[PDB]
Amino acid sequence: SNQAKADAVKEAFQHAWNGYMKYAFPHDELTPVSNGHADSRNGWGASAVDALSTAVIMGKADVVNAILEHVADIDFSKTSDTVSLFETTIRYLAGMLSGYDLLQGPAKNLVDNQDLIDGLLDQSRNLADVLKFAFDTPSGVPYNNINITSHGNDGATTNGLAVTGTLVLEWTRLSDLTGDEEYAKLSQKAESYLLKPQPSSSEPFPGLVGSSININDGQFADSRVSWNGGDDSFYEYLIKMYVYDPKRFETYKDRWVLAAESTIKHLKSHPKSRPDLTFLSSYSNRNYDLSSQHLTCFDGGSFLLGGTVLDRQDFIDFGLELVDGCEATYNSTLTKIGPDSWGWDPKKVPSDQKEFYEKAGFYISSGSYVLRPEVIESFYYAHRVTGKEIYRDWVWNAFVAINSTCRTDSGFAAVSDVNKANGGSKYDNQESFLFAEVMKYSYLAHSEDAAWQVQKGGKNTFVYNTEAHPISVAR
Ligand SMILES: *[C@@H]1O[C@H](CO)[C@@H](O[C@H]2O[C@H](CO)[C@@H](O[C@@H]3O[C@H](CO[C@H]4O[C@H](CO)[C@@H](O)[C@H](O)[C@@H]4O)[C@@H](O)[C@H](O[C@H]4O[C@H](CO)[C@@H](O)[C@H](O)[C@@H]4O)[C@@H]3O)[C@H](O)[C@H]2NC(C)=O)[C@H](O)[C@H]1NC(C)=O
Ligand SMILES: *[C@@H]1O[C@H](CO)[C@@H](O[C@H]2O[C@H](CO)[C@@H](O)[C@H](O)[C@H]2NC(C)=O)[C@H](O)[C@H]1NC(C)=O
Ligand SMILES: *[C@@H]1O[C@H](CO)[C@@H](O[C@H]2O[C@H](CO)[C@@H](O)[C@H](O)[C@H]2NC(C)=O)[C@H](O)[C@H]1NC(C)=O
Ligand SMILES: O=C1N[C@@H]2[C@@H](O)[C@@H](O)[C@H](O)[C@@H](CO)N2C1=O
Ligand SMILES: [Ca+2]
Repeated sequence: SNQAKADAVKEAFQHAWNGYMKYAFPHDELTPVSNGHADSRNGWGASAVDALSTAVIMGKADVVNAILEHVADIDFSKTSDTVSLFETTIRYLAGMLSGYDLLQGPAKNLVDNQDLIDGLLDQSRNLADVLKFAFDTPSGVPYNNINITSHGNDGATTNGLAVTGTLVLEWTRLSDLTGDEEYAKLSQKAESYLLKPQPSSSEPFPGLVGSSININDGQFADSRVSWNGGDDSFYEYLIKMYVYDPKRFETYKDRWVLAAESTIKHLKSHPKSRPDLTFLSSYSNRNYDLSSQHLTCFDGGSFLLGGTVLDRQDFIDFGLELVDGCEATYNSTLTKIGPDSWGWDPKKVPSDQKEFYEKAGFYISSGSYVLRPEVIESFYYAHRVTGKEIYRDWVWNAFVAINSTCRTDSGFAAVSDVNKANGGSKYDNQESFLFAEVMKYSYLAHSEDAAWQVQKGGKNTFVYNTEAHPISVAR
């Protein structure tokens, strides 16, 4: 049953890994339609590193060894492109760190070469060392777009909320494993400005803050509140840091609880045509933006995690409502895959979507699907927290729809219109998170229990970074 399904996901992973190895390895990614390669992540082999934690969990030794051997020859000091501190941190840094915690722990019997495993930590350190100058600013808020050779930057005056608040988990984990406090100090200092917002007008409601921060003084530059892309990950890490080490980050939890409560009270929103559906809106100076993104669907999972860890049934209940809403965007389309963005503002319903809106509860703003995992991610937590089978089926239904409409001879491709036969047209693009997240959460939902699985209450020994890379908790 679930075993057969678990094997089905491993086949889909193997399928993409074979196509990647066949036409793109060691480049960052496979272009799934032309069977070529691309390097959108500085050329260190993003898809190989992002696939590591998933391969280890799936018990694929051959894949794990091939990746470890490539990690050994990476020179993180050379790249012809500018580097994103955020992208590099959540994929490469967390990816190697995850592999290390996994192979050194619950998966210790999977690989023989202990040198390739220790190399993961060494390379993680080398990577942080080449990037840390990004934090050398007046406030400590880093420049996200840097040139690692000249030490130059974007010239940017502000740094985004998510790009600033989604670094602490992996940089602190690096300090905890190396004994060198420098990494934790830098990221935590940048995070400090987000925990104590100034001006006070940048925090419209308790716990909800603006979307950008001034690099010079660390003050917020706007009061736009949102859980959408650009903001998302900041709130996610608030509660996750608490799970990582409740003794050191109790303060992060308090801030998350404030954010969670204000979100329920002010951002909660129901479509006119479907009062039974719940989505999150955006807020700016008293005005509400009645639209959301596939990216935002990570929210249900956040509420569920904090809910079970804090034993707050109200967060769990709200999280389930967010999960239902996102599930609604998936099962209402022709392909059974949800759109990249949608809206429910009665005054802006497109004429050609009027009837869709009346029955579904929303209209599609962008119908593309770029292999994102947020909806499956939240379905995964819903199942782990409630133990209900329905959420596991929703993961399966989504996986089959992706495998059926996105699959190509070499891998999986992004699609242009989830509300058209076969997804409209295929994009020649396969992001590394296909390996890291879509395949992992889909597999975990049907695989056996293990330390790396999300747990209820205070039993978690691993916490997932925003790219689905399991990191071992502190102590
Ligand atoms: C396509 O997407 C649809 C939208 O997500 C999805 O619809 C359903 O999805 C959920 C299916 O389980 C369903 O949620 C459940 O709703 C139960 C009934 O709700 C009604 O009664 C309650 C009274 O308490 C009212 O408050 C509601 O407004 C509504 O009138 C509810 O009993 C149930 O709660 C139990 O289970 C949860 C955990 O699963 C516990 O936490 C809880 O304590 C209860 O034990 C749960 O909330 C949801 O209502 C429904 N959505 C809508 C709007 O229709 C479709 O299933 C999906 N289609 C396919 C084919 O996949
Ligand atoms: C990062 O900064 C370095 C500076 O060392 C840039 O190096 C290039 O600078 C010029 C750009 O055309 C040319 O002189 C060479 O291409 C090269 N020379 C140096 C100084 O090494 C590099 O282009 C920057 N990275 C990018 C592409 O943004
Ligand atoms: C995902 O898609 C693949 C390919 O369409 C399915 O595997 C197929 O493998 C062969 C063709 O590629 C054939 O044997 C079948 O078309 C099919 N496999 C079976 C079941 O016979 C794969 O089953 C799909 N995954 C799921 C679980 O639906
Ligand atoms: O804006 C984004 N945030 C998410 C990330 O948190 C991660 O899930 C993937 O990089 C990818 C997944 O949808 N990310 C984005 O594009
Ligand atoms: Ca994420």
